Amino acid sequence: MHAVSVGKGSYATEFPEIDFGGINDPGFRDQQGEPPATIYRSDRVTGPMQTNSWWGSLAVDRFSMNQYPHPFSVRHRAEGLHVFYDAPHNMVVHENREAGTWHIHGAIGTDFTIKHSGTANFEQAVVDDYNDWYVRGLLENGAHQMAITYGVGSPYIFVEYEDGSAVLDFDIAPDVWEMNGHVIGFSTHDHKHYAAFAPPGQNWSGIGSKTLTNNADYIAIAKLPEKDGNMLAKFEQYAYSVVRDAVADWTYDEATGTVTTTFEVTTEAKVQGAPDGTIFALYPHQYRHLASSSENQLLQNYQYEIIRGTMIGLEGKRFTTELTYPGVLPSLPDLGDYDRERLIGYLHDATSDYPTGSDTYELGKYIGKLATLAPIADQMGEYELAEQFRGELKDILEDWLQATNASGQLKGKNLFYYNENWGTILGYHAAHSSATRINDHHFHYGYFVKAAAEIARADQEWAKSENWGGMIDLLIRDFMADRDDDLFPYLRMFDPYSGNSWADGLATFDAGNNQQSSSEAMHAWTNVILWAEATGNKALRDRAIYLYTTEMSAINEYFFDVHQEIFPEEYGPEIVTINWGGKMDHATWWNSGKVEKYAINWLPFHGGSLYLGHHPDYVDRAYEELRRDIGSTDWNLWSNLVWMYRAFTNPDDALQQMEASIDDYGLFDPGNEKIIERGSTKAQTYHWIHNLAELGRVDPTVTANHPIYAVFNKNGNRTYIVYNFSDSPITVQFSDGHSIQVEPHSFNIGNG
Ligand SMILES: OC[C@H]1O[C@@H](O[C@@H]2[C@@H](O)[C@H](O[C@@H]3[C@@H](O)[C@H](O[C@@H]4[C@@H](O)[C@H](O[C@@H]5[C@@H](O)[C@H](O)O[C@H](CO)[C@H]5O)O[C@H](CO)[C@H]4O)O[C@H](CO)[C@H]3O)O[C@H](CO)[C@H]2O)[C@H](O)[C@@H](O)[C@@H]1O
Ligand SMILES: OC[C@H]1O[C@@H](O[C@@H]2[C@@H](O)[C@H](O[C@@H]3[C@@H](O)[C@H](O[C@@H]4[C@@H](O)[C@H](O[C@@H]5[C@@H](O)[C@H](O)O[C@H](CO)[C@H]5O)O[C@H](CO)[C@H]4O)O[C@H](CO)[C@H]3O)O[C@H](CO)[C@H]2O)[C@H](O)[C@@H](O)[C@@H]1O
Repeated sequence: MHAVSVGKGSYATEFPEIDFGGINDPGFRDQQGEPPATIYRSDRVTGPMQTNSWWGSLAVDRFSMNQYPHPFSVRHRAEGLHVFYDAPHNMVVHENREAGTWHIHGAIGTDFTIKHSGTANFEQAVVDDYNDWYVRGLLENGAHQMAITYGVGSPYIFVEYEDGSAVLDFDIAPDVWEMNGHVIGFSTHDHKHYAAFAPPGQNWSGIGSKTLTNNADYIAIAKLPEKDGNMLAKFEQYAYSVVRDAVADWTYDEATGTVTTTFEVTTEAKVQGAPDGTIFALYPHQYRHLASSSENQLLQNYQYEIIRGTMIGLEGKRFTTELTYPGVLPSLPDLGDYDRERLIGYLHDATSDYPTGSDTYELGKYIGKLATLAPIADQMGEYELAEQFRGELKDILEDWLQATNASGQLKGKNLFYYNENWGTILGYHAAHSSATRINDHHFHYGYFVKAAAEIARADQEWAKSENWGGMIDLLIRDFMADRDDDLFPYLRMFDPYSGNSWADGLATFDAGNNQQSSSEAMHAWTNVILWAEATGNKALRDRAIYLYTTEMSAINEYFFDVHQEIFPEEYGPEIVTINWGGKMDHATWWNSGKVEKYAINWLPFHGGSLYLGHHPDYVDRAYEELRRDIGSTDWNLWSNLVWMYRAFTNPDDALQQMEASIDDYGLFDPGNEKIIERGSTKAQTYHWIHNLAELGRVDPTVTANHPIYAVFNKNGNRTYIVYNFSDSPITVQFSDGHSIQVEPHSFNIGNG
C-alpha cells in the first residue's frame, strides 16, 4: 500500500505525515517537503527525471535561469534564447576583506538573442531531450517552436524551427566581416567573434542592421576562437551535424589502475553528406589526460577562455581520456608512533559524542564519526568498544532503513521516501534542501554508506541484499545509478563532461549549478568502493572507481588549481571553495571564518582522503596562504582539520600544533568547534597525524592490481598498505615490482 519492502527494510511510496518534534521554526518545517510538482519537460521525456545538472534550471523554471554550456552562457526567455560570452573585459576578481571572501565572475549580458520569426512571446521552455551532457530545450507557443541543442564542451548551438524561420537580434549592430551567403562570420560591437550557418541557398539578410534574418528552418551558431576565415571554414564542416546522442563510456583496468573514458556523439545530418561528428571544446581536466590516439584530432590554435581556464577544440566523433585510480583504504592502519593508552582514552571519550540534529546530514556526520572510530578501536585492542560503535551503527541504520513502525504505518521521521514525480529517494528529517531542492544526496547518503561499509567489513551477513544491503543499494542507486535504472536517472550527481558532481538538484541560479564540498563527494565515492568491495559487487565498485578518479581530476584543476594555470593571478587565495558553472567563490553557504573556506574541501578525513596529498607543493602553498591570512597557527575553527592537512607535507609541524592544543578542551561540546570539528574526534586526529609521521608522503607514482591499497614514501623508503575484504588470502602486485600477500579480512601490516 504505502511502503515497498526491500530486504528487511522498506521505503515509503506516499509522502509521510512528518513528525516535527514540536519544532516551530518555519525554515526547519519547510525543509520537510518535496521537490516542485511542475517539471518543464515535453512528453518525449519520460521516466525518472535527471537532476543535479548544469542545465537543470530549464526543467524547473518556466523558461530557464542563466546557464553555462561552455564556451557560452545562455538563457531562455519568452523572446528567445539569449547568448553571451564573457570576454576579458567582462571578467572581474573582487575581494571583500571584511567578509573574508573573494569572487571571480563575469556578467549576465546578451551578445544577441536567437529568435523565431513567428513569435517573441513563447509560453515556456521545456526539456525535450537530453543525454550525458547536452540538452535540447524547446521554446513553445502553439504551432511556433524553436528547439535549441547545446551543451558544456560544445562551441555550437543548433537551432531547429517549426512554423517559422531564423532571427538574430542585437542591441547594437554587429560587424559582419565575412558574408558567404548562407554562412556569416560576425563580431559584436565589443569584438566577440561568432559565426552563423544556414543550409546552402538560404542567405542571410539584414547585414549592417541590428537584426540578421534567414528563411531557413535550421541554423547553427558557433563561438569562434578568433576572427579567422580559416576557422570559419572548419566550423562550417560540422555546423550541420546536430548532436542527438552523447555518451561518456568508461573502463577500469584493474591491473594497471587506468580509467579510460570515451566521449562519443551521434549526430543527425541537416544537409546531405554532413559528417557524423562535431567540434568538441575540451576542459583542462580532459585535455591534460588526452589519450595518444585522440591527439591527431586536436585543432591546436582553437582556444577559448572561460571561468575554468582555457578550453581547446578537437574534431570528430569521439575522444578519449586516461586517468589513474590511486586506491582507497577502509581506514589508516595501525602504524603510528602514538601513546596507545592515550589513544584508548580518546576512543572512550568519543562515547560522549552525539548527533547535533535529527536530519540526514547531522546524523550522517555522527555515523561517519562512529564508523571512523571502530577500526581504530579494533587496532588498539578495544574490541568491545569497536563492537559498541558498530552496534550503534546497526541500530541507527536499521531504524532509518525501515519506513514503517511496529504497527505497519509510515513513520514520521527517520525514514526514506520515493518521490515518484521526479524519481528520487528523499530522507526525513531533511536539511540543506536535500528534499525540497533534491540537494546533496552524495554528501548525505555518503555517510550512510560509510556506516554500512564499516558494518560490512565485520559482518557480511548484515550486508546481504535480503538483509540490510538492499536498502543501502537503493540509496546508492539514488545518487549514482547505472543506465536503464527503473527508479532513478543516470549517475544523478555526476556531470561526466564537466568532470565533477553538482550539488543542487534544481540549478535555479544565474551562475548555473554549484559544488562546495568536493571532499564530501569524494567521501561518497570512496564509501561505495568500500561497500561494493565488501559485498562482492564488481560493477558497482568499478562505477564508483570511475567517479572517484574523474572527480579527483576536476578537483585538482578547479578547486585547487594545482598547475597554477586556471585562477587569475590577482586572485589571492589558494583554493576555490565553491565552483559554479559561471563563477568561482572563496566563500561558504553558511557564515564561516577563514579556516572553513579551505577545510570544507578537505573534510571529512577518511581512508579515501589520500588524494589530497598527491601534490605536495600545492598542499604547502595552500597551507602557507591560510597561515598567512590567519597570521599564526591559532586556527579560528576546526584546528584539527588544519593539523591533519598539514601532516601531508610536514607531520612534525602538525604534531607540535596538536600537542599544544588538542587537550585545550575536554569532552564533546556542540557549541565549541575551535579545536575539534564536530564530525571529527581527538582519536581520529591523533591516529591520523601519528600515522602520517611514520609513513611519510603519499606516493601516487605506484599503483596496484587490486583496488584497496595505498603507498607511502618517506625519504625513499616505501610502505605498502593493502586491506583484503575477501574470505581468501590474496597476492597484490605493485607497479614498482613489489609484491605482498594479505590474509583474509585484514591489512597486510598494522592490524593492531
Ligand atoms: O559550527 C556551527 C555552525 O556549523 C554550520 O554547519 C556547517 C554546515 O552548514 C555545512 O553544510 C554544507 C552545506 O553548505 C552544503 O549544502 C548546501 C546547502 O546549504 C545550500 O543551500 C542553499 C541555501 O543556503 C540558500 O539559502 O538557498 C539556496 C536556494 O536558493 C540553497 O540551495 O545549497 C547547496 C546547493 O545549492 C548545498 O550544497 O552541503 C553539505 C550539507 O548538505 C555541507 O557540506 O557543513 C559544515 C561541515 O560539516 C558545517 O560545519 C551551521 O550551518 C551553522 O549554522 C553553525 O552555526
Ligand atoms: O554575515 C552574517 C550572516 O551570514 C550568513 O551567511 C552568509 C551566507 O548566507 C552567504 O551565502 C552565499 C549565498 O547567499 C549566495 O547565493 C547567491 C544567490 O542568492 C543568488 O540568487 C539569485 C536570486 O537572488 C535572484 O533573485 O534570482 C537569480 C536567478 O534568476 C538567483 O541566481 O544566486 C547566486 C548564484 O547565481 C548565489 O551565489 O551564494 C554564495 C556562494 O556563491 C553563498 O556564499 O555566504 C556568506 C559568505 O560565506 C555568508 O556570510 C548566515 O546565513 C547568517 O545567518 C549570518 O547572520
